[PDB]
Amino acid sequence: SNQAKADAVKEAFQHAWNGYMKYAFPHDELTPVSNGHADSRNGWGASAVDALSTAVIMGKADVVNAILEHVADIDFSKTSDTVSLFETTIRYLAGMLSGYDLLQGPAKNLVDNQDLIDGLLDQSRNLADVLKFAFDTPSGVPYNNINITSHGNDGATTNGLAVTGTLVLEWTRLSDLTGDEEYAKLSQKAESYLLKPQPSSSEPFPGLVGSSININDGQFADSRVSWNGGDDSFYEYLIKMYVYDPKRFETYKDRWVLAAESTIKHLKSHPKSRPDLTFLSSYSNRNYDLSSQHLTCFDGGSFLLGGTVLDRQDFIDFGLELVDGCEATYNSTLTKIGPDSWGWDPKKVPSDQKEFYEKAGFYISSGSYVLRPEVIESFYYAHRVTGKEIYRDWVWNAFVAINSTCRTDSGFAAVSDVNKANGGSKYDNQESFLFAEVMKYSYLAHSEDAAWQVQKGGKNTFVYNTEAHPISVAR
Ligand SMILES: *[C@@H]1O[C@H](CO)[C@@H](O[C@H]2O[C@H](CO)[C@@H](O[C@@H]3O[C@H](CO[C@H]4O[C@H](CO)[C@@H](O)[C@H](O)[C@@H]4O)[C@@H](O)[C@H](O[C@H]4O[C@H](CO)[C@@H](O)[C@H](O)[C@@H]4O)[C@@H]3O)[C@H](O)[C@H]2NC(C)=O)[C@H](O)[C@H]1NC(C)=O
Ligand SMILES: *[C@@H]1O[C@H](CO)[C@@H](O[C@H]2O[C@H](CO)[C@@H](O)[C@H](O)[C@H]2NC(C)=O)[C@H](O)[C@H]1NC(C)=O
Ligand SMILES: *[C@@H]1O[C@H](CO)[C@@H](O[C@H]2O[C@H](CO)[C@@H](O)[C@H](O)[C@H]2NC(C)=O)[C@H](O)[C@H]1NC(C)=O
Ligand SMILES: [Ca+2]
Repeated sequence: SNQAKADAVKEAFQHAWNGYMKYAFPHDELTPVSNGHADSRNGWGASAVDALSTAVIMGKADVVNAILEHVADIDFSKTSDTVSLFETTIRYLAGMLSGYDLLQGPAKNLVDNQDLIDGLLDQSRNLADVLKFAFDTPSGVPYNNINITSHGNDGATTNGLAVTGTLVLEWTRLSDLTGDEEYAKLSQKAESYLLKPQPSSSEPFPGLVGSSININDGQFADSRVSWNGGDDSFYEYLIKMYVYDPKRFETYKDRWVLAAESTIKHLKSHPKSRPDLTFLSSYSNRNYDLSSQHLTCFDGGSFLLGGTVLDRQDFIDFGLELVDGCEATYNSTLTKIGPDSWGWDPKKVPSDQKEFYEKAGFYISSGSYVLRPEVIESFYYAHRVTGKEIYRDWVWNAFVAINSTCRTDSGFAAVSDVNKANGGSKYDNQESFLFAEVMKYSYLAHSEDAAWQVQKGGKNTFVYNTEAHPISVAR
């Protein structure tokens, strides 16, 4: 049963890895339709690094070794493209760090070369060292788009909420492993402004804050509240930091609780045609935006994690409703894969989708699917927290649908319309998170228990970064 399913996920992973190694390694990614290569992540081989933690958990030594050898020859000081502090941190930094914690712990007997493993920490340090000037601003809030050769930047005046609040986990982990407090201090100082929002008008409801921060003074520049892309990650890390070290980050938890409760009381939303479904809305100045994104579906998992860690049945109950809502967007389409964005505002239902809306509870704004893992991510937590088999089945149903409609001879491709036969047309694109997240969460849902699995209560010894890279907790 599960064993056969777990092995099936490993085959899908091996499939994409073979195509990637065959046509793109060591470039950042494989172009699944033309069987070529692209470098959307500065060219240090993003798909290889992102795949590391997944390969280690799957016990594929050949894959791990090939990746470790490539990590040793990477020169993080050279790139012809501007670098995103956020993307580089959640994929590359967390990817090598995760590999290190896993191979140094639960997977200690998977590889021989101890030097290639230690190299993961060394290179993580070198990467942080080349990027840290980003934090050298008046407030401490970094510039996200930088030029590492000429320490210049975007010229931007503000930094986004998620790009600012989704760095603390991996930069603090680096400090804890190296003994050098500089990394923790830089990221945490940046995070401090998010924990004590100013002006007060930028925090419409307790715990819910604006979407952008002034780099000059660290004050919020707007009052738009949301869990969508650009905001999401901030809230996710609030509770995850508490799991990492409850003694050091109790304040992060308190802040997440406020956010969680205010979200339940104010952002909770039900479609007119389907009062039984629950999605989250966005809030600006007393006005509500009745639309969401696939990205936002990470929300169910957040409520479930905090729910089990804090023993709050109400957060668990609400997380399950969010999970049900996201599952609804998946099983209502022709391909059984959910849309990238949707709405449920009765006043804006497109004429050509009127009847779909009336029965499904929403209309599709963008029917593309770019191999995102957020829905499967939350299904995974729902299964770990409740132990109910139905959530594992939903993970499998989604995985089979992805395998059946996105698979190409070399890997998996993004799709243009999840509500058309065979997904419409395929995009010549395969993001790094296919390896890091879609394949890992799908496998974990059917694989055996182990330290790296999400646990209930206070038993977690690993915590997942936003790119699904398992980081060992402090102490
Ligand atoms: C396509 O997507 C659909 C939408 O997600 C999905 O529909 C169902 O999804 C869930 C399937 O398990 C289902 O959730 C369960 O609902 C149970 C019944 O709810 C009814 O009674 C309660 C009263 O308690 C009312 O509040 C509801 O409005 C409704 O009338 C509920 O009993 C159950 O709760 C138990 O289990 C959870 C853990 O699983 C525990 O935490 C809890 O304490 C209970 O022990 C759970 O909430 C959901 O209601 C339903 N959605 C809808 C709108 O139909 C389809 O299954 C899916 N289709 C396919 C083929 O995959
Ligand atoms: C990052 O800054 C460096 C400056 O050191 C840029 O380097 C280039 O600058 C000019 C761009 O047309 C040319 O003189 C060369 O291409 C190169 N010269 C230097 C100064 O090294 C680099 O372009 C910047 N990176 C990008 C692409 O934004
Ligand atoms: C995912 O898709 C692959 C390829 O379509 C499935 O594997 C196939 O492998 C061979 C053709 O590539 C054939 O043997 C079959 O078409 C199929 N494998 C089987 C079951 O015989 C793979 O099964 C799909 N994954 C799942 C579990 O649905
Ligand atoms: Ca994420």
